[PDB]
Amino acid sequence: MGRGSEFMDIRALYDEKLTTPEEAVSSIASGSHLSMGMFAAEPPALLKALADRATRGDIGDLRVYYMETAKIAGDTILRYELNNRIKPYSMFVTAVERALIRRGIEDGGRKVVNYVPSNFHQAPRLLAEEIGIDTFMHTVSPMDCHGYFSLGVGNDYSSRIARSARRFIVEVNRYMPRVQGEAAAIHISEVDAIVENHVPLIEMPVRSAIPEYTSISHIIADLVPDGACLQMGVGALPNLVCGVLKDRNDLGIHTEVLNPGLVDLIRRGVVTNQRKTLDRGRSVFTFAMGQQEMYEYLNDHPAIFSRPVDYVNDPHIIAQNDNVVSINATLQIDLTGACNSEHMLGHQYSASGGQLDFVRGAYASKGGRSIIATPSTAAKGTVSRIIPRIDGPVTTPRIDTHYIVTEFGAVNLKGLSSTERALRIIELAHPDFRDELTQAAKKMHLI
Repeated sequence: MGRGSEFMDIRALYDEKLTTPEEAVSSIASGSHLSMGMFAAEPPALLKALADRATRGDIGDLRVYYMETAKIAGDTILRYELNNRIKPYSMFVTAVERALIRRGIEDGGRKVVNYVPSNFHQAPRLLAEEIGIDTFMHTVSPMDCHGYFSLGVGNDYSSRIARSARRFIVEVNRYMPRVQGEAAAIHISEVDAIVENHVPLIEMPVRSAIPEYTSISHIIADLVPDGACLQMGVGALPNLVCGVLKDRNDLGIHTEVLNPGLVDLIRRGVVTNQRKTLDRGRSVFTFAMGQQEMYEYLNDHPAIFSRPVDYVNDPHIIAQNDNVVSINATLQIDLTGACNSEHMLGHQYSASGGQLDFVRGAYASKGGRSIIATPSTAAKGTVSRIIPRIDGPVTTPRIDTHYIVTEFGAVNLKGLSSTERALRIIELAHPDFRDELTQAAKKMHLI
């Protein structure tokens, strides 16, 4: 008691704010803007109750602005049949949005995903200022004895929008790890409502590796210098690269997404972060995806530190650490060195540039390298992933590409002419396609 008593009585605050999912979402207004955490921080009990509210016809024209979708939202508020009531304003297209978009196309070209072109690293400002969010919902770790929850596997734009939204509703889950980070700790006085739902976090499914990943993982590993400061994506290929780096020492992490491969390097003592200029001694990420083993390991880990995406994905921030290595996958590379990492839904849905922040930052890092990698073929070797020209907006502009890698080798494109690029890229294609690519290159007057 005494001054600040409102702040201090946390058990009383908790009891005032604790409620059911149904009541927590009952006050969200038709016509308003809502956002939520990324991937595993999408709150399932709240989203189910919100979807049920829409099914009953008790809310309409609700815009949901979000990124990095999980099945959690995918099977509740974003279900196709609710699309006239809960309007997806996706700032990032994933498999969930592609399934919606395809369904809309079949239904006479119905527009069902309202795509919001945006720079990933600008998402917090975009959401808080340009767009405006009225309600924010996020899964959190349990309240500690000082009255704080943690955003856990999230930081991204969530740490800002949790404060800028008029109403912040949390879903307490003991399976959510308690994570240290910039603005990752949320005091109970900053929360408007609480529901409790203790269930395992959603997992990124573990994908079977393809044979090509073995050579690629070794080519990539040989380009990782001593003291490297790593960023990588998710999937079997990144995990394999981390596997080859198991014998290294004094590596750092400053990554968009924290994944199981990177966390394994932390566990093994490979990653020390002692050579980083920023956040020395700590692994930095803006959100985390993985499986239960990883999520449990993150709990109360003192050498892991989440940061908001406008810091993590700022190329100027990224480049202040020496020997940055950025490792990104792509789906296609063309003979000019442009890369395309998105599945084809036509031209209407362009890249977020989240990977491109690290292509840029890595090249600017002193001793840094950006690596973009792909198997040279798909579909049982019948389709080339090296193609003459990418049609539609590319993910990595050819002026930005640094290193590219296939199972046949690596090449640094910086400073090479179109002709020099085409000749070198053709040699990274599978031999079955080199003749066809050479002819196309000639017809295009690239060579």
